[PDB]
Order: sequence, then C-alpha cells, then structure tokens
Amino acid sequence: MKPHPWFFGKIPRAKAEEMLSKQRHDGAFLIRESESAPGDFSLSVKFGNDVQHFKVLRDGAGKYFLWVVKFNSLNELVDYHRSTSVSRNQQIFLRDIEQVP
Ligand SMILES: CC[C@H](C)[C@H](NC(=O)[C@H]1[C@H](C(=O)NC)[C@@H]1c1ccc(OP(=O)(O)O)cc1)C(=O)N[C@@H](CC(N)=O)C(N)=O
Repeated sequence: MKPHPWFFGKIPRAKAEEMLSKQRHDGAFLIRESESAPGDFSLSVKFGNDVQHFKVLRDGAGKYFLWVVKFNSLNELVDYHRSTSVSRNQQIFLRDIEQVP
C-alpha cells in the first residue's frame, strides 16, 4: 500500500529546485523524468542552500546506477541511497520529502 512519495514524473529541473529548496531536511529528494535526455531519469536532492542533480544512468543489461554499483530498479537505487551517500565528495543521505496529507 501507499504510492512512493518520491516520483514526480516530468517535473522540470528548475521546478524540482524550487520545491526542494523549501523542504527543511537535507536529503529531501525526488526522481524525475529528464527533459534534456528523453527516456532518462534524474535525481534531485536538497543539501543546504543547494539542490544537487544526479543523472540516473542505465547499462546495456538495463540496470540503473549513479556511480559504480548497479541496481535492478529505481526503487532499489533510491532505497540503497537512504543509508549510503549519493555523493562521493559529501555525505548526503536520501530521505522522503515532508508532505502534508
Ligand atoms: C553535484 C551533484 C553531483 C555530485 C554531480 N552532478 C552533476 O555532475 C550534474 C551535472 C549537471 O547538472 N550539469 C548541468 C550532471 C547532470 C546533468 C543533467 C542531469 O539531468 P537534467 O538535465 O537535470 O534532467 C542531471 C545531472 C556529479 O558528480 N554527478 C555524477 C554522478 C551522476 N550520476 O550524476 C556524474 N556527473 O556522473
């Protein structure tokens, strides 16, 4: 039960920035469908005064990744990154956006 609070579909990059900058917690994120690369996904994460963007890559076997570790789904990529940093230079952990029912 309950849909994932992180899939925003074709929400533009600048609109993801605007929405996430208003979030209080560092790590508040969303997965969006890219406009610069049709058919691809992008990860937008809040961290301080910035909203960082990551490109969700896909190999020949259809597995998703950001760096080296491969995942069979976007769901597994997201979940893994809730406890392992999405960034190499900084320690950024993904946590669901604060939504009101
Ligand atoms: C500071 C946040 C990241 C640590 C940084 N982001 C970056 O290097 C982002 C660059 C960027 O944002 N250039 C403008 C690239 C990007 C480019 C396009 C995107 O899709 P759309 O166009 O926003 O829908 C998403 C990310 C990075 O090292 N990313 C790695 C890992 C990754 N998979 O993005 C990379 N560039 O391979």
